Amino acid sequence: DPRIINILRHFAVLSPKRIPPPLRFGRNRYLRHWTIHRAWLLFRRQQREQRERILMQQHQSMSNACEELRNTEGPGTRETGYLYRVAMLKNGVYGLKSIPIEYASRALVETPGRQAWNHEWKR
Amino acid sequence: ATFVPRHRRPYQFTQLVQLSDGSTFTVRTTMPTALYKSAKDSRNHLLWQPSDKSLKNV
Amino acid sequence: ADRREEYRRRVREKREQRLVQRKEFLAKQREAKKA
RNA sequence: UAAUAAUAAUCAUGUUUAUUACUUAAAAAGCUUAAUGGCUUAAUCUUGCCUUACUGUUUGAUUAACAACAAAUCUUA
RNA sequence: UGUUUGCAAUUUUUUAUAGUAUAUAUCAAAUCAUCUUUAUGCUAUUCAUAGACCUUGGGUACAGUAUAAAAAUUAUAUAUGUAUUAAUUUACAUAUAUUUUUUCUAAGAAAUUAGGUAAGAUUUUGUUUAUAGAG
Ligand SMILES: [Mg+2]
Ligand SMILES: [Mg+2]
Ligand SMILES: [Mg+2]
Ligand SMILES: [Mg+2]
Ligand SMILES: [Mg+2]
Ligand SMILES: [Mg+2]
Repeated sequence: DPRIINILRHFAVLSPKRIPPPLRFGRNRYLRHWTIHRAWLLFRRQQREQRERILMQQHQSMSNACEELRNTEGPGTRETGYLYRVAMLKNGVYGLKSIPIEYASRALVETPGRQAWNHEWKR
Repeated sequence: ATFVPRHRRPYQFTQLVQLSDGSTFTVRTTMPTALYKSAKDSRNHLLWQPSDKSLKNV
Repeated sequence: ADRREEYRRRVREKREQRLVQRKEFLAKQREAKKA
């Protein structure tokens, strides 16, 4: 009971009748937030257009490569489109071992570790 | 007259998380601990590090 | 506040008086020590 | 760096959990109780404020209610 | 002084001024319970004050990297140690409680409520995919 009463007190401060009220800004305060909200959503637009511009440029570099490759005769006696048809195959792309977990598991960090990189890694 | 509900969110802190590799990053959580040291995580697990021999005991 | 003003006043006012005779009996404790 | 042509993308001045409009067979669920019909653009559901589930009189119909009359049903001022 | 504290930002209305209908201010109502002591307390430091580590207290602090200068201040009954004064006055320190600040035992965890009106929502059933315990 004493431990359960402690839980119920945690749900009491979260009651709709006890949580803090909606903010009340004056004008100069309301306009300062309107200016900060307008610059944040603009910063997000710039980061979006940049983010999406690079993706479109990577995509076009792939297209220009896979368009040339589609019209290449070779190597040797292989006919036109061979390498192109071999590059468009998706064998193993949608399986369990598609992306190595040593690469995906390494998410970014604010500061590096004691050993940032392991040059002594051996096969 | 559809009610306009309000959000009921508990107090959230900013926490520093130190993985087993010594790397650090900041998160947002409800626990008041300022620094969370992690001794066992994905950086020290053989299922996430299949090519790490230090963690391989055979 | 002012209720504690006169208190801190009266207490210290006569506290020094309390030790005016503390000096005295300690003074006669010396000349009485002699001979 | 500019011009021209071609190709691709392009709702977005907006706290992407976007938003908005249109579209998504039939049956079924729900709508006081069987069955039938109907409603999804409301007759269902949710919420707010309410009690017109009011008083008197009254119009036009039910191819002149029930192949008469009466008790009835719908509707107008 | 209700309305967030740096400044004509919602709707309608009252009154006043200018003005010949408009313009500004103002007032009320609607929408919303935002919490408001400018410090009286706390904190740090120093000194008197005993003297082998004590009470009570007097100054100091100068605040945008805001600050000691309010992270939340009420009131009461009993009894006690210290000290007080012409007082169980006062402050201190507790213990026992009772208290306002609604601010700490989840109704936004419960009830199948069926009519009027207004707004909002628009496949809710079944089938099917997956999902600790879980068949
Ligand atoms: Mg962005
Ligand atoms: Mg109904
Ligand atoms: Mg209703
Ligand atoms: Mg007839
Ligand atoms: Mg279903
Ligand atoms: Mg199962």
